[PDB]
Amino acid sequence: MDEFEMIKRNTSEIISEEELREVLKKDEKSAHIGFEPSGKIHLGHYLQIKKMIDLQNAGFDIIILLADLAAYLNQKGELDEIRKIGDYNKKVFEAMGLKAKYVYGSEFQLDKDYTLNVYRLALKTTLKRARRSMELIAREDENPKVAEVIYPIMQVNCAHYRGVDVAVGGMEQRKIHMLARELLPKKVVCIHNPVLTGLDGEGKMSSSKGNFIAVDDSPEEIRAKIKKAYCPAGVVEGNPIMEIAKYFLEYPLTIKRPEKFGGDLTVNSYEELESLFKNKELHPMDLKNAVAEELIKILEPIRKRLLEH
Amino acid sequence: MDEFEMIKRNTSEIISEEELREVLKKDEKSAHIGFEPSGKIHLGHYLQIKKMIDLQNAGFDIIILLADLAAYLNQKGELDEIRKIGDYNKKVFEAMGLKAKYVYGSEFQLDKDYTLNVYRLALKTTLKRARRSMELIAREDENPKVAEVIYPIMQVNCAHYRGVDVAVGGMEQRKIHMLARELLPKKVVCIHNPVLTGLDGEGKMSSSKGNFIAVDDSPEEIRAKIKKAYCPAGVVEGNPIMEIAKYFLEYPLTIKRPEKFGGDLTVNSYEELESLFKNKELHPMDLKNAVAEELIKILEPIRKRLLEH
Ligand SMILES: N[C@@H](Cc1ccc(O)c([N+](=O)[O-])c1)C(=O)O
Ligand SMILES: N[C@@H](Cc1ccc(O)c([N+](=O)[O-])c1)C(=O)O
Ligand SMILES: N[C@@H](Cc1ccc(O)c([N+](=O)[O-])c1)C(=O)O
Ligand SMILES: N[C@@H](Cc1ccc(O)c([N+](=O)[O-])c1)C(=O)O
Ligand code: NA
Ligand code: NA
Repeated sequence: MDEFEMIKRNTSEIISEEELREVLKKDEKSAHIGFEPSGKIHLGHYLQIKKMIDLQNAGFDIIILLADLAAYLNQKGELDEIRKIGDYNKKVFEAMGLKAKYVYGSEFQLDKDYTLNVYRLALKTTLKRARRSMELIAREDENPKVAEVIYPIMQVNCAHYRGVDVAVGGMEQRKIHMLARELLPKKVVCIHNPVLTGLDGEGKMSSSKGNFIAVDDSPEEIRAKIKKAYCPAGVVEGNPIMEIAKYFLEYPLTIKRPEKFGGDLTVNSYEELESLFKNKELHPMDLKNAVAEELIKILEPIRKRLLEH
Repeated sequence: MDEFEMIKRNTSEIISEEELREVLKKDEKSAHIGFEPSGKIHLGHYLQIKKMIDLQNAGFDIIILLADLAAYLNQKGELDEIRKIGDYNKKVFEAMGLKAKYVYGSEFQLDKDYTLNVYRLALKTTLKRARRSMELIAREDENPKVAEVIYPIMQVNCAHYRGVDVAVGGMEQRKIHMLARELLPKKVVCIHNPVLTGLDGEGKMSSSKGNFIAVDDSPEEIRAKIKKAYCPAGVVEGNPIMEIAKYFLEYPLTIKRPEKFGGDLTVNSYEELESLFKNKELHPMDLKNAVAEELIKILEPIRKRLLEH
């Protein structure tokens, strides 16, 4: 498995693979991702940091944008407070093993030249396109604000300004990224990670929807959250427990079961697990028990690093 | 006629008169108006500069904003070119006798603190409200751009930033001004001048609609434009020729007519003229002849100052 395939693994899309293959030849290459600071850092965050670690192992310099000004425009509070939560998020990412450079958006996003470019992009971006780009990002608002349409052109300008080769984010970012690839002279390679389903199966996992596992959740909390989670027998689509098994667990995987239910079961790949589960040969409760215990072990070093502060 | 009434004369509205009366007591008081730079300076501009001269005579320090960055956001071209047209407009205003300070918007509107405040106002302003505020300003665009909704919050921030006591503009600005009075801690007094009708009577006089008299138009050009203008007998509403008589001409006014049509006629006020014209006692052609010749004399010193450059 070469560098390209390592980077591609468990992504939803790469825009475009040919452009990524051209970047991979350079000696010096940079990848960045931005996060609105979040009170809790959850598995959706972790999936993305894992992808940044993969890029780092492929020779990329990693930059983590603590997107304080974007969060401000998206109604997350005052800059002062947002920045404090950003510093906490930095500590969590560091505890995940990421070695990276961290920058706050407002360190450069209020520069005269940055702003001037935002206004030039504003002349090229329709209101309809900007609003469409924000459908999966913008905070719920019955009376959408002008800030909502500044946000995307701010993010477009960010990759242009910083000179990054690769931008990474969840699929919720893909319309902003395709706007950037249309408007900017240098085309940035975009790597989009899948959006995890919330534990109740009803929407996407989100810090604001209370449907997440946080990386520093206690073992008991993780067991309770998974016990209650949506997980229909034979159903993989939209099944948060199967997503966790696909994106976080190490294989071959031994699923412990009582002898009266088949005894311990060893699966060599996620695809094998998927066949077992689809064939109703693996019961949700045993899948849940394995996913909970393996996820606890995966998160343990992160939780422990945060606990010793 | 005191300072308040001099300022009020020929305005459409003052928001509010009580606030203006409080400003008038101060020793130091400032009034400003902004103009997107315009290739031609027309009677609509002149009406407003006349109002700035009235404020100047009432003890106000006058600032003329050459609104280069606003014009840029409203699709009037590149900043470089817009700024050149701004310097020409300054020369025209000076030729009208205005003594004032001139500032380009971009001298301060790209400051970090200015921008930060724009983004704070963006959080408080709905997209619907911003678009409504721009209905009579925004350049025609079948696909409205994000720039269109940045523009008004930029203008709101301008009066707040510069610390002006009074903002002056045409009635087309009134929704932006009422947004500013809602969002800003210090309430700015707003003085709105009437919108002149275009010469063909079909819309408002505009530099982009080719329906204007420019202050530096030749006498022959002024005569031809007025000869062709909408001017129905007995109709005052929407009659550009009667508007010119109301807002630019000095009274008492002697209207020369052939003896076979009544001979020379002297009117002591615009209201007298209005009664004559409504009663079909003054024919459009004689009104036009008088308005053309008196307007030529009014504009003559401006045209001559510009010609001797
Ligand atoms: N849109 C990202 C945050 C973000 C990512 C990348 C960026 O460049 C910026 N930005 O520029 O402000 C912001 C999120 O949903 O969390
Ligand atoms: N359509 C989603 C977009 C969204 C998802 C998750 C979120 O955390 C936020 N948000 O609050 O910024 C917004 C919503 O209902 O809001
Ligand atoms: N809206 C004005 C121009 C303008 C007036 C006042 C202002 O403060 C600003 N501005 O801030 O950019 C711009 C026009 O239609 O010509
Ligand atoms: N509703 C008017 C608003 C407007 C009037 C005059 C103008 O010069 C401009 N303009 O081009 O900026 C715009 C229009 O049809 O455009
Ligand atoms: Na090398
Ligand atoms: Na005094």
